[PDB]
Amino acid sequence: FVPVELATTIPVEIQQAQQEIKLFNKWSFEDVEVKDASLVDYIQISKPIYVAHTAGRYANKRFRKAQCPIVERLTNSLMMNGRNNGKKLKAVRIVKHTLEIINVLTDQNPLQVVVDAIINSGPREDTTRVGGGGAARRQAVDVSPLRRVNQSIALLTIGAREAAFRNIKTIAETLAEELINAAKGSSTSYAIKKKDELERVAKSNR
Amino acid sequence: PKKRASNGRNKKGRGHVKPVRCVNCSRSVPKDKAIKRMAIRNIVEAAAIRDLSEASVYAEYALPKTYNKLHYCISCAIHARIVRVRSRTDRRIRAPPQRPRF
Amino acid sequence: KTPVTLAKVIKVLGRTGSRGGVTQVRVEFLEDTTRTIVRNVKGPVREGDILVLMESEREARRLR
Amino acid sequence: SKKSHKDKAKHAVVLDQDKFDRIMKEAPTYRYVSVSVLVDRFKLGGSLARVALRHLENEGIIKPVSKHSKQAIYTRAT
Amino acid sequence: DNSQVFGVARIFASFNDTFVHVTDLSGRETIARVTGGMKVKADRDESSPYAAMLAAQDVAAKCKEVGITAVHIKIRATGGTRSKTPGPGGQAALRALARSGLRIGRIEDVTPVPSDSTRKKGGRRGRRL
Amino acid sequence: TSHCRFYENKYPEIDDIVMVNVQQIAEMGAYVKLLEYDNIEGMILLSELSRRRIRSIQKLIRVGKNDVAVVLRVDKEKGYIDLSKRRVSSEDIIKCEEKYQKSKTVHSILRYCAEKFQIPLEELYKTIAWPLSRKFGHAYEAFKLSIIDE
RNA sequence: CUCUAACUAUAAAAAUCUCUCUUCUC
Ligand SMILES: [Mg+2]
Ligand SMILES: [Mg+2]
Ligand SMILES: [Mg+2]
Ligand SMILES: [Mg+2]
Ligand SMILES: [Mg+2]
Ligand SMILES: [Zn+2]
Repeated sequence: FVPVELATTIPVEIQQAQQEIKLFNKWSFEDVEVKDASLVDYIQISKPIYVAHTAGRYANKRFRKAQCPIVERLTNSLMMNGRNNGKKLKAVRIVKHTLEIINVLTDQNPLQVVVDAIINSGPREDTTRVGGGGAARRQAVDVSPLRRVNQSIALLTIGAREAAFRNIKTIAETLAEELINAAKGSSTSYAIKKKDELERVAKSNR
Repeated sequence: PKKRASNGRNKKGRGHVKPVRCVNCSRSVPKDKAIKRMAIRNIVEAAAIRDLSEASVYAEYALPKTYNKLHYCISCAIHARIVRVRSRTDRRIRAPPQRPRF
Repeated sequence: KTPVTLAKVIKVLGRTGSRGGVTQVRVEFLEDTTRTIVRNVKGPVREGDILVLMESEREARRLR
Repeated sequence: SKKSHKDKAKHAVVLDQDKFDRIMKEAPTYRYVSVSVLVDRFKLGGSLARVALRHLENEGIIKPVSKHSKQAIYTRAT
Repeated sequence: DNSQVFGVARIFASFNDTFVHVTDLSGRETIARVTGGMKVKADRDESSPYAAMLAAQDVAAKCKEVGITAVHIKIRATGGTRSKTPGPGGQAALRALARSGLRIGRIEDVTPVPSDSTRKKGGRRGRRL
Repeated sequence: TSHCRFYENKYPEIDDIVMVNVQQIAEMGAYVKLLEYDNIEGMILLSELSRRRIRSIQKLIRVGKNDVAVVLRVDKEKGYIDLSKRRVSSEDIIKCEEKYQKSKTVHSILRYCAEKFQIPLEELYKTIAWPLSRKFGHAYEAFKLSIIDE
């Protein structure tokens, strides 16, 4: 589509119609919408990005964490252990591989799968420590939608991590399985299982 | 030494008054050293006034109040936050704490 | 059933709890916007969020 | 120094003719092919997982979506 | 009157295990006694507002099945020589009763208050804690 | 293989006294295997664990051993159980031990039979267990009768 | 220089401690 001539020949696919910014030049941010109304404005699929890698000051003020691209937040939460703590290009590669794998299984543009899994795997009611030592219990309270996004990302990455640990499957494949299972309500997913159990426990301690 | 010229009792000319019991700890304490608080409140709080008004027959019910004079002891009164320790130059003042709201 | 309801905060009534990590807000329903509750949140909130509640009769009581 | 897992060989270290007709029969009908997916069915050791996985790029039995190292992403040819 | 079949809600809220006990106008006929401890596990959150909430929902469902559509609240504290201040649960019990469709008429407080009779429990120095 | 709960349903009933073998503990509570029934885990809340005040989790839990239990709430769509240990009376634990011992004897006998015949324990229960429990009310009493009256 | 209104509401357990004390004048 109108290949611009230059002394340096950028590939045609990189030149085709680039007013249509894609995540990895593969997935469209349009067609992706948030089903839940509570967690909108805390999932940042609205802005376009050419890479899930941006050196953004997303930890200076209080609430800029929401404005970070959701895929970028997933990448940042993947790089979580002492053995692999600063490595983020590896996290970007893992997320990219997960996105292609999710595209393979039930095409369902993988950004929508990511969003739906994050919506489903976030708890809606939690507990806090209120017991005065001798009479110590848990106490049922509600969760902030930002903390819902944070917690959903957290359990998704934890489940992928302990699925990949000393296992044949790669981290990308385990993350893709967890995301696919959390797209639906399949209890086989670890994140959705923790969500269900935590909500049940909060129900038990009204 | 005298911490209180009134001795806290507020008796001054009786010798003996009839004691009353604490509402929390049931302390047999004289009726004048039995710091009293007249709790007058609504039988339905402001949190449920709208709900009751919408779901009640007899349009514009008077919503009657509840009255109870609480006879605390003094240890509970210190602990249950009813009465507070004061400066020795502030102990002089006996007026209630300046009209909580006008 | 699944009586999941939504509630948009109109004001935040400080932060409560022995931990000091929970907050208290005044939420108003997406429906019938003249009907409000006071509710406890465990996480960062501000004027504009939409909490998800599995209850509606509950009212927040200060945690001590 | 434990003995809890009690794992068997559980892996075809060398491919066999019946296993070859297997890998070829569900060379299609596996709508996503990778090293871990191939060894998930007990029929590949894991080193020959790559061998059979690269061999299927002979007559276009499967198509590549990405060929980055450390893994592979293949879909059924349509 | 549009044939609002009436009862008396007659909530009894002590400092533990509040009671919700609806009856007809006479009061000699008892229906839907379900209490606060009827519906909670901790054996001590019987006085909690949630226990009274659940009990109120149950009595509302039962009486709505019965035919009674409006109730008369008779709030009673533990009464007698005790604290005789209304329990924490009964307030939420009344709120939940007014929530579940039932109409509300003639709220009354019927706590038994004595004429300084029958010396209180606890001894002269009372409960030391 | 050990499966096929003794009683009428794989999922439990309401307020049925249960019979636990604890496996691990998380922060929220203890997920415990149920040995009275087939295999399904139960959740014992921390606040609903001990008669005394909670001070030592591992002193009372005793990971790897069996104990008494009571069921409070059940889930009849996918399988979940809420359990308590504080609310067990002084006398009920005796009937719990005797029921455990008799049910475990029956389980061991029929597992021996299944291991000898290499047929799933569920099929052998299909042919032996619950028609016997329907006839006599207890498979062990009927076993004693079969010892006496064939 | 003129006025009488709003309201709540927690109590788990925590015993004990050995030396040795030393000037202020222009
Ligand atoms: Mg190193
Ligand atoms: Mg003194
Ligand atoms: Mg005084
Ligand atoms: Mg005189
Ligand atoms: Mg004291
Ligand atoms: Zn007192």
